[PDB]
Amino acid sequence: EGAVAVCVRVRPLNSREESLGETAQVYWKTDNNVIYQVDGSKSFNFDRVFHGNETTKNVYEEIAAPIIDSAIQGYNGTIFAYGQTASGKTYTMMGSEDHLGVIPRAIHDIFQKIKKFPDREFLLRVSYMEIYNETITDLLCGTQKMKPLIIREDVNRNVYVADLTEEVVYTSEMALKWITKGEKSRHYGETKMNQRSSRSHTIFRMILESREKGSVKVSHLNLVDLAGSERAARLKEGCNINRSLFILGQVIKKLSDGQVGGFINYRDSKLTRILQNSLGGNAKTRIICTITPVSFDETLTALQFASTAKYMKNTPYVNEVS
Ligand SMILES: Nc1ncnc2c1ncn2[C@@H]1O[C@H](COP(=O)(O)OP(=O)(O)O)[C@@H](O)[C@H]1O
Ligand SMILES: O=S(=O)(O)CCN1CCN(CCS(=O)(=O)O)CC1
Ligand SMILES: [Mg+2]
Repeated sequence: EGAVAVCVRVRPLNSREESLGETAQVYWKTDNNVIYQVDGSKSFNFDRVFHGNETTKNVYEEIAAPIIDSAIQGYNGTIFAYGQTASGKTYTMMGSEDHLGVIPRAIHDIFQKIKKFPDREFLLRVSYMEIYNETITDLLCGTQKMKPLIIREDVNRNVYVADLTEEVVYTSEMALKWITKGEKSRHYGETKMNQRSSRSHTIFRMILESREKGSVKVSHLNLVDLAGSERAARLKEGCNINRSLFILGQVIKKLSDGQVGGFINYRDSKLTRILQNSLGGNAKTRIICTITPVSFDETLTALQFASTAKYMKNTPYVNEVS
């Protein structure tokens, strides 16, 4: 099966002598596929832990590529980047020209792999949205900022954002051109109140469709870069909670504990309503939890959340429509 898999990626150290003069502290270490704390008794087991030396390419090839292949076969696939601000989420998901992230790699990979299937026909379209302060803005637009999450897909009642721009692309060059714009149009935002980046979620989605030479395979591939988890989580004001991150973890815990039907509060947040099907539904989900050794509380929180997600159960299948 392996419908749900979790891994951890550790941000490399720019040192071992540095900041707090002659040193800050390293609270975590990873050996084989376990991550334990320096001087403490907490340890965590994951079926894969990438160390500071391993490259985004390797993370992509081991984790993401199988999801892409599955997407091409008609399976819904979702991938999240979760972790503290500055732990490597965007580096892993978007990256640079020197070190392409998972999103651009997936695009290049998809266009190269559909060619290995001449008998069938391919239809691809992309979307790019941002979720901030409960409000959903379209990143390939002209100005209706806030859209609603409707349900009218009476074919299992699938969720969707009230007609958000969906652009048809034939080349990876065009796909990436939309990303670039979306990235840019992220700052005609910024000074509504900034570093809004570390406080918002972004979802890049690609809908794939295919047929031979009567039934059409249809799959949704969501690629998620979440908000900083330092604001994820009994308490008074001693931090600053992000509603979505909190509801995300709350929904994950319940699923891992055995709850279903309606004991799962997907509706208490936009994030969890939108990505509802990815949390215990009809998709292959993977979570990449980025961590930084020099952090203790934040790393601990993310590890607990990553650990809990290992036990989530999804039931994926091919989606062919008559
Ligand atoms: N695995 C890595 N290898 C080299 N540099 C990294 C790695 N992960 C993160 N960085 C660098 O660390 C800094 C933190 O980046 P970032 O991805 O923006 O954090 P986050 O998106 O989670 O808030 C960036 O300058 C980034 O290029
Ligand atoms: O700031 S964050 O966007 O991260 C999360 C806050 N936001 C509050 C409003 N709800 C949805 C209500 S409903 O639309 O389902 O009625 C989603 C989450
Ligand atoms: Mg970021």
